[PDB]
Amino acid sequence: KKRPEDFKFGKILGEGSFSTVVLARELATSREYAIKILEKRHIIKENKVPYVTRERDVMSRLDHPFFVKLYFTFQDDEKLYFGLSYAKNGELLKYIRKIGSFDETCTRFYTAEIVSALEYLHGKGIIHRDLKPENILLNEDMHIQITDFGTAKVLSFVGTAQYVSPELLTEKSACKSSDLWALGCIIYQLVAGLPPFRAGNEYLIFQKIIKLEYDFPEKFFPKARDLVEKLLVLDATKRLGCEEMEGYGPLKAHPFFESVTWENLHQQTPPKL
Ligand SMILES: CCc1cc(-c2c[nH]c3ncc(-c4cn[nH]c4)cc23)nc(N)n1
Repeated sequence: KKRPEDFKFGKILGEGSFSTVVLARELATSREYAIKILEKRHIIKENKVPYVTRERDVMSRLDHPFFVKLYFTFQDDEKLYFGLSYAKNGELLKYIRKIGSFDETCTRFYTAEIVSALEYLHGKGIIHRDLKPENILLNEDMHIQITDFGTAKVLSFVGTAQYVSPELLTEKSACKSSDLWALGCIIYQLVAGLPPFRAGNEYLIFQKIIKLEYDFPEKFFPKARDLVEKLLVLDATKRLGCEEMEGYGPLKAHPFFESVTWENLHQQTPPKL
């Protein structure tokens, strides 16, 4: 079992309500991990014990390159430590903001791995419920690494405003289709630069979401547009990739992906941004 004195803590890699992720180097081996530190009392006072328990249960069952791994967990008298994979290139959102918008190849590659990752995840019966470009990170080799499993559900919660789905703003029920909506939202953002639904405040965004109030830029890849129109359907049972639509097969079979080779994506050279 690992201890805090076994590490050299560095910069903070992201904060949160109940957590802070710190860059930590392991002394004996010199490997760098991103440690999520959570204070036991703030968790108890705020009834988050089922949310932390779940995260650890969820992460301990992922074994795929497109997800961040949990290497160890240890604790002291006041804090919990979940040692996680360190993704050197950080959030995908940054690369979008720095290049403005991805070319068709870059959108095809990254959309494919995101699409590939959700097929493994949903294949296991786990739902992210908070998928966004701030959770999709990039490793040394520039492959995606999906994190933030605190709000994950194994088949009560509502994620980040801009990537929420109509069903959540109505029924109060998230299914795999909630992830496929976020996916639809993230595609738009890769081609266009900005999320599809944008407004002055959360209420105006929610009202713009439920009315499907969004319009594609005049220079949007047509195949990518048609795919976005297919994921961004108000009716959750009519969403490409969902089980009522016969799953990932047809999503994976969509024209936008004609040249993609799904089998060894993690072994492929990512394109230059
Ligand atoms: C939402 C904060 C958060 C972050 C992470 C995380 C795990 N490994 C990481 N490696 C690098 C970075 C990073 C971000 N910017 N620059 C580097 C973040 C992470 N994990 C959880 N669960 N949450």
